[PDB]
This record gives sequence, structure tokens and C-alpha cells, in this order.
Amino acid sequence: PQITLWQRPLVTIKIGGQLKEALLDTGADDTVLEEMNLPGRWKPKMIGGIGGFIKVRQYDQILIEICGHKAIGTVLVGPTPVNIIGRNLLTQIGCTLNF
Amino acid sequence: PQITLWQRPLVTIKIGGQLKEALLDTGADDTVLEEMNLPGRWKPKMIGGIGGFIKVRQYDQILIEICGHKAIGTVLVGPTPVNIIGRNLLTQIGCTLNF
Amino acid sequence: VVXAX
Ligand SMILES: [Cl-]
Ligand SMILES: [Cl-]
Repeated sequence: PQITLWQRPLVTIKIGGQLKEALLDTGADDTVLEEMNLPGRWKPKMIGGIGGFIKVRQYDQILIEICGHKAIGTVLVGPTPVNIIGRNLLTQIGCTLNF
Repeated sequence: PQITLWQRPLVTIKIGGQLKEALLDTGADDTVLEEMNLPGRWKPKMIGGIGGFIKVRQYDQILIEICGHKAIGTVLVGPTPVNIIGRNLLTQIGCTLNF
Repeated sequence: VVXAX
């Protein structure tokens, strides 16, 4: 699909058999999801934002379906305003910015 | 141009005779520039994200050339770690997200 | 709002 930016680019993602809304965010290196139960061990990771740095839990090899596109990668979980799909997963589903 | 997201989507902007580097962020409602003096009156605003809120000065109808194309819009200036081109100006240049 | 390094 081709997504315009008149409105926040919100998509439905399926994770753990659950549907969630997430923002496709080219300004995000990583994928950060709001607090949720994920499987396996997590490792510590610090990330910077507009407000400063926060600590998040890092999980590897999480399968996520973004608009029915399957992705498998690193997902970060911490206090985020909204679920954000960063360039790690965006490149996996073949997203590009065009103008 | 079609930008891939293997790297940060950084482009050069020309703002008030200054050539700068900024992030094309589809996850930013608004353009936020690092601290600088822009002419015209301004209004204080608070913008949030990862790590919380920063106070910025909002300037209306500023002209920015993103990758050669001209765009007019609101421009916030504040203690931002990087210059960010948000949705407000991305739309102006015909930016889309495709996959 | 704005989005992480
Ligand atoms: Cl990954
Ligand atoms: Cl605007």
C-alpha cells in the first residue's frame, strides 16, 4: 500500500495472536511496544527520544505481522506514547519513503 | 527519490540561508529543529515523546527546502537531539510510505 | 508528539 502523512501512519500489527495499533516511524531505529507480556529473556537497553533516555527491555526474535507482512526481529518494551515500528522491522517488510 | 531505511533517512535542509541535516520522521507530528533564532514572533508549546516532554518555541509559516523542494509550515525549535522533519512538512513535499 | 535513536 502507499501511505500518506496527513494523519499519523497507524497500522494494525498482530503479536501474540493479539491485534494492536502501531505507528510506522522512520525516525525510529528500533521497534518499541507499550508494556506487554513477551516470551523469553530480555536484556537491558537504553534508548534516546525527544525527552531524554529511558530503559527498556529487549526481546529477540519476536514474530510480528504488520499489515499481514510477517517480520521477525528485535522488539523493545517500555513507556512509549504508542507502539512504534522502527526501521529494524520497516526494512524487513520492504518499506521505503518516496517523494 | 525513494529512500530505503537501512540507514537513518537524513537529508539536507536549507532553512534561513543555513544548510542543515534533518531526519525525515513519519513518527513526528511536527518539525522540530535544534535551537536557533528564527524571525517572527513565537509561542511556547510542549512536545512529547520517548523520555517525556520538552518545551519548544513554535514559529508559524516558516519556509524550508527539503531536498530542493519548498515547504511552508510550523517549525518548533527546542533542545532536540536531532533536527526532525515531521508530517506537517512531509505531506508538503508529497512524501509517502510504501510497501 | 515525536518519535528513538
Ligand atoms: Cl531486528
Ligand atoms: Cl504546519
